[PDB]
Amino acid sequence: ATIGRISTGSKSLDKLLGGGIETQAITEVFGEFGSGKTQLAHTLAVMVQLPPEEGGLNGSVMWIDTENTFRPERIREIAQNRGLDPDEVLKHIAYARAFNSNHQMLLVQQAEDMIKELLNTDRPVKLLIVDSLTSHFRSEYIGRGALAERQQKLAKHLADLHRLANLYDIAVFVTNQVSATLRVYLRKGKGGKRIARLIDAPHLPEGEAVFSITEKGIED
Ligand SMILES: COC(=O)c1cccc2[nH]ccc12
Repeated sequence: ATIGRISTGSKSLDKLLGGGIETQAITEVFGEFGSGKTQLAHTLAVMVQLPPEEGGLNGSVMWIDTENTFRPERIREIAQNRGLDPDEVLKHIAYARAFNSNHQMLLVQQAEDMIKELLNTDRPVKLLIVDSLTSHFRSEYIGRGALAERQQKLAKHLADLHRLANLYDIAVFVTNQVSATLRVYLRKGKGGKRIARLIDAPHLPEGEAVFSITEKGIED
C-alpha cells in the first residue's frame, strides 16, 4: 500500500516531516519534561480519525501507556476544539497500560489481534502509540551488567513494532528521552513555543519547525 501520512496539526511540523508522520514507519520523538511529545501524541490520536482531506486516515488508534500520561480529558478537548465528537473520538482509542517492560512487549505482540480484527473495516488501526518506549527498560535494567539484555529486548520490541507498521500499514509513534526510526527532538523555544528538529533522516533534510500547544493540541 502507498505510504499514508497523518497531520501533526502543525503545518510547520508537517512540512519538516514531508507531510506528516508516515504509515509503515516508526516515528520516535525525544524530549524532556514539558517538551510537547505527549501533547503531540494526543493530537495525532485525534487527527488520524479525520478523513485524508482533513489530515487523517479515517483510522482507529491503539495506545500503550507506560507511565500514566494518557489524558482522556485532553483527547476530548482536542476533539471538540477541532469540531469532532469527543465521545466518538475516545471510543476509537484502544487504551492499554503497560506495567513493566515484559508486559509492554507482550502488549505489542498481542495488539496484532485487534489490528487483524479491524483491518478490513471502516476504521482500521492506523496509529499505534507507545508512550514511552523506554521508561520501563531504563527502570528495570540498571548498570552495565544489564545493558546487553536491555538492548536486545528493546531491539526485539522495535522489530515487532516495525513488523506491525509494515504489514498492516500503520503509523507507529513512540516517545523517548535522550533507521530503525525517524528521530525528532523537541525542545523549548521562545515565549512558550516548542521547536522540533529532525535528525539523521535518510531521505528528508534535517531542519527545524516551530510550533505551539493550544486547546487544539499541536498547531503552528
Ligand atoms: C482496549 O485496548 C486494548 O485491548 C489494547 C490496546 C493497546 C495494545 C494492546 N495489546 C493488547 C490489547 C491492547
